[PDB]
Amino acid sequence: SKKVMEHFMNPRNVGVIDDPDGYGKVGNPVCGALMEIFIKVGDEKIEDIKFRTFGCGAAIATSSMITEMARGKSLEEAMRITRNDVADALDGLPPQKMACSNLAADALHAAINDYLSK
Amino acid sequence: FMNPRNVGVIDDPDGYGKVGNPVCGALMEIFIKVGDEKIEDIKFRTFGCGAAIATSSMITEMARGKSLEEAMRITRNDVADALDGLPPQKMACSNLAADALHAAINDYLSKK
Ligand code: FES
Repeated sequence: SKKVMEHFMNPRNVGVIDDPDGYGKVGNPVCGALMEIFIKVGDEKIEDIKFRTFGCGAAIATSSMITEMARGKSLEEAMRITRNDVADALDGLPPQKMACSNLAADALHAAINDYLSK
Repeated sequence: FMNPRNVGVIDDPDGYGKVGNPVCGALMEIFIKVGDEKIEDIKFRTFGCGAAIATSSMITEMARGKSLEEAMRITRNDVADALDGLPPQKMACSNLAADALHAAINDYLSKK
């Protein structure tokens, strides 16, 4: 796919935030991967966001798209971003386990929840 | 040393093979250029795991410079000493390379 390949080749928001407002980490040995999302929160919105993957990189395209979508959104709006709406925003995705498909959205939700704990 | 060998893409390849890991979703693609009925150049591209990548690096290195006939005979078994006790989850990852190599050779053979 031109667009999915764009996100695999040139992923948006890869990295770490050193003092993050919220941090989520999820992984699953069936998917061969762990991933982390870091958020900074300003006002009531996602002011900055970064992700990184460890292991298999098959979740990179979805993670890049989800993080772009979450940037600038209210926490409440970002909590509503799902794999299914990221899937539509990539115009689908190749065959994979649903658990593997959900990693990025699950890490994003974890990071938001982490912030809320504070 | 640490960088896997033969990584990349070939534009307008003589043969192209792609196979997928249906679990994590990663793809393995192999590109071949053939001169004198030998594999003159070969590259792989994947976003998969270390087992996918390490195997692909070995299989593509083995295929380089070989006749198409010889390359078609390369199996995961030819690098089994480097893959001892690999966990069951990773077996499919290690089979991508040889499967994609065979696809690429067959792709070339279908165009003449
Ligand atoms: S290629 Fe994804 S876990 Fe091996």
